[PDB]
Amino acid sequence: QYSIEKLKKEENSLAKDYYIYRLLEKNKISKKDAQDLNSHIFRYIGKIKSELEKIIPLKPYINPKYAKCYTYTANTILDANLTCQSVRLNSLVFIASLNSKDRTTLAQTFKNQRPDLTNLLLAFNTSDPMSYIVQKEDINGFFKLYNYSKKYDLDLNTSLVNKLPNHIGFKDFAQNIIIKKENPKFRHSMLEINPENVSEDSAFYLGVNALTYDKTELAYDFFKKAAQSFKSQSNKDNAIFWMWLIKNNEEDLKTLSQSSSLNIYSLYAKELTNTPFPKIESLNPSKKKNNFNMQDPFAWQKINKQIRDANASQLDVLAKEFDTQETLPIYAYILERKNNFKKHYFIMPYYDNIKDYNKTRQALILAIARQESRFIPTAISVSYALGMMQFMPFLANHIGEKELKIPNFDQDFMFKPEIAYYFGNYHLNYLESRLKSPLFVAYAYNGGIGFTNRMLARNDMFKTGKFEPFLSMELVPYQESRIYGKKVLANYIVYRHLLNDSIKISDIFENLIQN
Ligand SMILES: CC(=O)N[C@H]1[C@H]([C@H](O)[C@H](O)CN)OC(C(=O)O)=C[C@@H]1O
Repeated sequence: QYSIEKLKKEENSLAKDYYIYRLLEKNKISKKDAQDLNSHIFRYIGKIKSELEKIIPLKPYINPKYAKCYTYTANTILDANLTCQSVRLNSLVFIASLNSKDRTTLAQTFKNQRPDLTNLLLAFNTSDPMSYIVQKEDINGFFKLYNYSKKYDLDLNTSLVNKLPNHIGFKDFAQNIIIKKENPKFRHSMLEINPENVSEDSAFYLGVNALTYDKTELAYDFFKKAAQSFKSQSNKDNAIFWMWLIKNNEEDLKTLSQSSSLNIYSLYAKELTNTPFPKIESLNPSKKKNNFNMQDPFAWQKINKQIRDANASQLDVLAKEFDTQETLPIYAYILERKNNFKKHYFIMPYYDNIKDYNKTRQALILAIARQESRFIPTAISVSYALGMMQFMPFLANHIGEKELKIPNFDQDFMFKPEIAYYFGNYHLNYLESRLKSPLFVAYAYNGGIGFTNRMLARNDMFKTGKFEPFLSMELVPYQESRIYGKKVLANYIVYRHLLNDSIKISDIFENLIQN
């Protein structure tokens, strides 16, 4: 327990934020303490923000240049000068709140200078503003209306849909309606997007979309364009896997099996082609200890800032300094950045705490820890998940106090490897018992067993099918969980291998198909 005066002498960081949040939820931050505190918050988003605002609410902020513009309402906007009228018409809710005659008057005012406003003003004089905006092919208006309400759904012709990808909002638009299975008329219309007009994630998601309609030839073209444009090798591998699954061109599978990225797609391709398992680095530092305190979360924030802001000369001196058994997690963290992510590091720190579990469970624990924290004992996420296993504080207190009844339990115990591993094994036992597959366990570990059960109970998710289970893995409705599951599954395959408990990744996929 650090007092608010001690914390103010620490660097702004997620760890300092976390401890400020702890004072706040304990009601130990007075109104006078809170005055200068917004400057002490590394990330003023989310629960620390709403908690601090129960003490000192911010009424801010309106730009003093446009202050007079917000003293008007729908009833008096025709009294406002021209600049205030245009300012207030940035909000589609404001536009919707006007009456028809005023929208018509304002539409005439702006048809010259701001035809975008005119189109929206007149769209809202109809029973379907989206249909009006689609007929004008007003791309900016289309996305403002989509952001205003997802409920609009409408068929879009070839000319219109091929103009949508040029807008910054298109990637999130397409991802959202495809992985949530919403706006079917939008989704069906995006079959007509020319692959030349999209790239990267947008092209990949349009390939997934094409597969849901069994347009395999259009899907192949989208995935090929994604493969040729993706920046990261991992994503490119994902896209090449789909090219192979659709057309079985064995040069695609060959490229996938030779990839430098270690992921489930390249692992699967290696297995399908009798290609040997990729080389895993071996890290056995001869030195045993140094000065660094692996239980000080402020020291980790400190050194993590340095490492992420180093050239090479600094990386090399850091690598040498943390080349000890004690700081093995930081050593492998540095080495991963030093080698520009081209080498594969799969350490097993604090191994005594798990060496007595069966090797399959050890692999799942290690796979989770690697993805969650890179084995940093004092890791703190932006929602204040804690320690190597990144336990959310609520779940950690339920287990620590109500289940395991640990004497004098504080949530900061999660920063201890033996607690993190013990709690992670305990929690994984709960999830494995309900879900079986390590993939599903991964989804529920990251996103809770709530949405996993909801997703598994749908009849279009991880059932049998031409492209299953791979298609379902692309349609997991939360992007974070979708990615997390693929990454943890790869880690799990690797660790089962290093533990001499190898498993064929093809067996993992067979078990995902519920019959
Ligand atoms: C073991 C555990 O705590 N799992 C939790 C997970 C985790 O904390 C996070 O993935 C760390 N990055 O977060 C959430 C969440 O919806 O916030 C749900 C899970 O119950």
